[PDB]
Amino acid sequence: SVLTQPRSVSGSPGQSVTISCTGTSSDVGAYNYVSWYQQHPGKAPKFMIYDVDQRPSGVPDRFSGSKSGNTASLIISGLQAEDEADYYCSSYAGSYIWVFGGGTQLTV
Amino acid sequence: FASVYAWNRTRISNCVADYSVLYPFFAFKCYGVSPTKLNDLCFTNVYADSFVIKGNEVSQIAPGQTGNIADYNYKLGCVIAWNSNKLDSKHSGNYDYWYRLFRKSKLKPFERDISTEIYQANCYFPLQSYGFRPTYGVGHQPYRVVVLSFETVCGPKKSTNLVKNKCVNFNFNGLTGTGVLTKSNKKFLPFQQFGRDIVDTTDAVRDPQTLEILDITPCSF
Amino acid sequence: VQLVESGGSVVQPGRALRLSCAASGITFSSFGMYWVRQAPGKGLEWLGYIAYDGSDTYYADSVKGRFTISRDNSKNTLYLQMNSLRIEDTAVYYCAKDYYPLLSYYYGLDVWGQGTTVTV
Amino acid sequence: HLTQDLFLPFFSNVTWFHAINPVLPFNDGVYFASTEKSNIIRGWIFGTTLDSKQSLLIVNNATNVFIKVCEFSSANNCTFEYVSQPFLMNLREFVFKNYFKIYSKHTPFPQGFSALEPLVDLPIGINITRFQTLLDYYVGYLQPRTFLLKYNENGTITDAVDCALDPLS
Ligand SMILES: *[C@@H]1O[C@H](CO)[C@@H](O)[C@H](O)[C@H]1NC(C)=O
Ligand SMILES: *[C@@H]1O[C@H](CO)[C@@H](O)[C@H](O)[C@H]1NC(C)=O
Ligand SMILES: *[C@@H]1O[C@H](CO)[C@@H](O)[C@H](O)[C@H]1NC(C)=O
Ligand SMILES: *[C@@H]1O[C@H](CO)[C@@H](O)[C@H](O)[C@H]1NC(C)=O
Ligand SMILES: *[C@@H]1O[C@H](CO)[C@@H](O)[C@H](O)[C@H]1NC(C)=O
Repeated sequence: SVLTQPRSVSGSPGQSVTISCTGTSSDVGAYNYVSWYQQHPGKAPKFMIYDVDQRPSGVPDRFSGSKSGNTASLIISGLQAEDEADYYCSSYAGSYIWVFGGGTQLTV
Repeated sequence: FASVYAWNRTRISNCVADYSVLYPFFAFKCYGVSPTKLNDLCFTNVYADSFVIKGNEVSQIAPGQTGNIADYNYKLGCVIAWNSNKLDSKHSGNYDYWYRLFRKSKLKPFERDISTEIYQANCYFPLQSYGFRPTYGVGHQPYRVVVLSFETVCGPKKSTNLVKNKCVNFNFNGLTGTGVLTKSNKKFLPFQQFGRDIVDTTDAVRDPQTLEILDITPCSF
Repeated sequence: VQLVESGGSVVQPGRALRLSCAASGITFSSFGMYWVRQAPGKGLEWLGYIAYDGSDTYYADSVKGRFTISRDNSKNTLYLQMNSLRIEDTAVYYCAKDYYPLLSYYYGLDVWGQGTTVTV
Repeated sequence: HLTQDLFLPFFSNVTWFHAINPVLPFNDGVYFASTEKSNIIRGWIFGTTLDSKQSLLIVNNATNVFIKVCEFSSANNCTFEYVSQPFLMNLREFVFKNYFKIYSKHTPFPQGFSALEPLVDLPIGINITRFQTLLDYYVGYLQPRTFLLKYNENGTITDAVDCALDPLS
């Protein structure tokens, strides 16, 4: 029960790209608890976007997103060269159980 | 409307349960009673919990439901939610409504806990404000939420019209029978309910809604 | 609260391996714990979660009945007892700390460990 | 009409109390009168418990009449509470049956006939075994006797005959 995401997303410095993960109405379309994390190779993923449209302290405001229906999308504006990382999304599957997306690679 | 963390619970006792005054609603689904027969199917007492929650949390106020506010703010009669965009979405941003985010234990159904302390582990505030804005969407738009509790408060008694000079089947406040109703010249004392003949047969009655004495004559035979 | 995960080692399939991650300070008992695994060449997979009081335990269906997550309230340490590990059950295991304290389950992971690699 | 209920017997013996405060028995009913000038006797208290062990207190003020049924200065339980216009606001005749039925008829202890018209029946559902007036008050008692009530053309009782008074009646 892992939400499918594109294998890779193109991008360039000074521009904006959108990374989205899609599931079903059971989890994505039922609860508004979409969370996104940024993972660097050889290191644990770091949380950047939580609760669909909220970000934790210390995370740059460029990392945002929106959700509609059963599709959750993360929008990054003004991406830099160092922001290229493997992004994965999370959603509440219910019964105190969470699931994570396949993982979308962000390019620069 | 009070915050979801500390809702305003109003009990109903010795009430005429006329629900036709209340019934555009965002959602209206009650369990354990007929939605169209709330007057007939009554209970002993009713408690109404009033709170303000976001549109995205409207589905969380239900029996057996889960969520950030379902398990920590309000746990679940009737679940009534209505739009309050023009009433609660202040232009400068309304932060009067506050919702609990973390709790030591899961909240019991129909149980509310009001606290303003800061949890120390490094400081975390369990209660967070809901920033409703006029530019927010349907999910982020404010909505007035009323939660009813089902547990002596019944609907008003039904009444029909008055027909005179025709053989009717009347029922005057429990005094039943058949006869022809007409205006009577009898002058009841202001504490009497009906009249009797020399043979202990009903000859008149006072209308409970008009305070007029109506002669009763049997239908012809 | 930095998390240091150890115990990763190579074992034959069908063996039982325990993954333990140690927290920094005494704040482990003040927040929940979660387990996440990362298979090579794939994304992150959620393994389970533990309540702040250590009573409420939840895990995914794919890890139901085989992986057990335990925490020590006095030593601020947690354990992940994986039983009947298969050949395909080779992944990097890391521990995640809940963003909000007590029992919330409505927030992301604030602190993540280094990660322990398990191979079979 | 020939009725059989609790009535005060004709030419009975009604006690006369002038006070310048005993607790009287209740039996099956009580006929009460008070021809006092000014306002002195303006209340009643009913209850076998007459303590915290319920009792009914009826207090009449100039503005209104306050009826309360608690376990009394102790406002405990209070399963019933009702207010209405004043009873005692001449001669102030009263009858207290027991649903605590109260009758009354105000008139200028002479000889004559005047009927009592009900005021209020309240379902206290409590035991009433004694009462005491709280301030020229008489206290009769009702007994299960048969009367021959006469109704005029307008529905008002104009006369009555006690069937167990003398052979002629
Ligand atoms: C009953 O209510 C109607 C209006 O609903 C009014 O006209 C009428 O006077 C009322 N009667 C009494 C006895 O209160
Ligand atoms: C009332 O009491 C007096 C004094 O004892 C007695 O003589 C009289 O017969 C009584 N009247 C009755 C019982 O009607
Ligand atoms: C009130 O009275 C009822 C009976 O009428 C009794 O059962 C109940 O215990 C009483 N309650 C109190 C608080 O005295
Ligand atoms: C009244 O007294 C009787 C005994 O005389 C007792 O059994 C009964 O419970 C009492 N009723 C009430 C309503 O207190
Ligand atoms: C009944 O009252 C009417 C006025 O309503 C009056 O004319 C008539 O005389 C009264 N009847 C009696 C017997 O007093």
